[PDB]
Amino acid sequence: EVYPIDQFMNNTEIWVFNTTQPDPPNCKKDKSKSMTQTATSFVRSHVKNGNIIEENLVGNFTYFNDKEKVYDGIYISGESSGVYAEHLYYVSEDKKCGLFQVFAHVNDKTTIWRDVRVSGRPEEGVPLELNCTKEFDEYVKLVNATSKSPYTSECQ
Amino acid sequence: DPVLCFTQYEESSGKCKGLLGGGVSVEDCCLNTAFAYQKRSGGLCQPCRSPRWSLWSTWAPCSVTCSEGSQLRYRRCVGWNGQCSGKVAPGTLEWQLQACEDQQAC
Amino acid sequence: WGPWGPVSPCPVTCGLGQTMEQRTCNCAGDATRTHICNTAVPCPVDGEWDSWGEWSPCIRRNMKSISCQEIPGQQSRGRTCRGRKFDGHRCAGQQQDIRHCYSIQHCPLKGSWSEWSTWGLCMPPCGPNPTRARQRLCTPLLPKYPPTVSGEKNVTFWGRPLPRCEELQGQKLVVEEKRPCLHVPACKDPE
Ligand SMILES: *[C@@H]1O[C@@H](C)[C@@H](O)[C@@H](O[C@@H]2O[C@H](CO)[C@@H](O)[C@H](O)[C@H]2O)[C@@H]1O
Ligand SMILES: *[C@H]1O[C@H](CO)[C@@H](O)[C@H](O)[C@@H]1O
Ligand SMILES: *[C@H]1O[C@H](CO)[C@@H](O)[C@H](O)[C@@H]1O
Ligand SMILES: *[C@H]1O[C@H](CO)[C@@H](O)[C@H](O)[C@@H]1O
Ligand SMILES: *[C@H]1O[C@H](CO)[C@@H](O)[C@H](O)[C@@H]1O
Ligand SMILES: *[C@H]1O[C@H](CO)[C@@H](O)[C@H](O)[C@@H]1O
Ligand SMILES: *[C@H]1O[C@H](CO)[C@@H](O)[C@H](O)[C@@H]1O
Ligand SMILES: *[C@H]1O[C@H](CO)[C@@H](O)[C@H](O)[C@@H]1O
Ligand SMILES: *[C@H]1O[C@H](CO)[C@@H](O)[C@H](O)[C@@H]1O
Ligand SMILES: *[C@H]1O[C@H](CO)[C@@H](O)[C@H](O)[C@@H]1O
Repeated sequence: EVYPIDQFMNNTEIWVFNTTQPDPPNCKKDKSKSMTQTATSFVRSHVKNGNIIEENLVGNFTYFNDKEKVYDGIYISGESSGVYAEHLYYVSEDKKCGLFQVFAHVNDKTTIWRDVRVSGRPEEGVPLELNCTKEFDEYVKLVNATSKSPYTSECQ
Repeated sequence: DPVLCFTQYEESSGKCKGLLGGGVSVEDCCLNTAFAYQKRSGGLCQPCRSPRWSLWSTWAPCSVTCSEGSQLRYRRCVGWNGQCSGKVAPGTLEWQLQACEDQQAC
Repeated sequence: WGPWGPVSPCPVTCGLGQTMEQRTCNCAGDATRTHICNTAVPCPVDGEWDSWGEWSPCIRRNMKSISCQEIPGQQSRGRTCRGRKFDGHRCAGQQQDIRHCYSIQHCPLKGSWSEWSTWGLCMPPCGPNPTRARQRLCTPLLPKYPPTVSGEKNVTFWGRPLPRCEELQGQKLVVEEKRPCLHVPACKDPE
């Protein structure tokens, strides 16, 4: 099945809680500003040397699924980390946990990683749905990837 | 309309063999799926087994003096009581046309 | 000529057969006269395998998504015993076909332009001014995955990726050349 990326991203803040991106910057998050019928305009934020960097991006909705009835991905042009595509492949029952395939290409190297993203400020003593985190842990074990959390409670 | 009923069909260059005779309906002839029939005394023999495409013929020679030419090849829907691939009726041919060069194409 | 003797019992138990009668000189012409006999009973018809058809999607039990990753899943395809009738034989062999796969289904990849394919067939055959085509295709850079064994078993790439290459002559996926087929013979039906 295919969960709608246009529904998941129509929320105020989406935080990256866990990722296999090599050496990710701290406090990676997306803040929706205005979604259209075929694309969403949003602000991608992250911390570098204590400085908040903001990219104003447009993600054009597309389909990675076979039925081509529910949007589940976005193409992004000019993202500063080279991310050109994102594919939403799982959303939790409480709709607070989402699993992403991220495709990036920067100077003749195209790479892939995965994210766990939360549709709101994560909580301290409330873990995400066990199926959501378990599929990601199984991916990490099956690929011999190193996982890191970009999120901290001090993120603005 | 009575047909000619044969006991054998020859999978290669499809031809009827082992004539029983000529006063029978197709239904009775093809009660035995190993059998084959003919419309009238010397035309196309259709086997009674379910329709399926025949093997492509060998490539016919290609019309050239010395240059590049072209050549044809064919196959036929052969059988009875049904249809071959692509909702096609028994007897219908399919053709393929290939470019050809006999010599160095002088 | 004596009288025609009786017709022998039909020698087949289904479909048509040939029964003869004989005569004795008690004489020019036929001592024997054959006839077709109808049993009116249909013979058995053995079933025959259909074609395999398309592969099911590449999936791993208890993994929602494998695409674009070096994670074997597995796939199956089926075929149906068709036409078995009036007590004919059932089909022999495996009904289901199974294999291990890597999913590159809908994975956007960097591409490079392939070399030219060979010229296709002349289309339409027998039609007016038949022309043939060849194409240059945007091929994604295929990953170097190991064909090892998840037991020693094969793992096949499966799925249609979305390759990204620089545009060549105004096209992003397929560049096509046509060329007439020349000196076309005519399709004389052999009957
Ligand atoms: C007599 O009873 C019939 C029901 C059939 O089972 C006969 O066998 C059939 O004999 C013909 C040969 O004329 C074959 O074409 C069939 O394949 C075979 O099943 C049986 O002799
Ligand atoms: C024609 O095409 C190929 C041989 O060229 C085979 O699959 C088969 O002979 C078919 O009838
Ligand atoms: C036609 O094409 C070639 C002959 O050059 C062979 O593969 C075969 O004879 C086919 O029928
Ligand atoms: C055979 O043909 C008929 C019987 O059907 C008769 O004219 C005669 O018995 C002949 O021998
Ligand atoms: C036998 O066949 C017929 C008789 O019915 C005649 O042509 C002739 O008597 C021959 O001996
Ligand atoms: C199934 O297996 C292959 C197709 O991949 C062929 O030999 C044939 O189509 C068969 O039905
Ligand atoms: C599935 O596997 C490949 C496609 O990747 C083909 O051999 C065929 O389509 C089969 O059904
Ligand atoms: C397209 O494919 C590659 C670039 O992706 C190059 O070989 C060349 O630019 C070609 O036109
Ligand atoms: C196709 O055309 C010619 C050779 O046929 C070359 O320029 C090159 O191989 C291209 O792929
Ligand atoms: C197209 O033209 C020649 C002659 O037919 C072929 O041999 C070759 O495959 C090329 O692609």
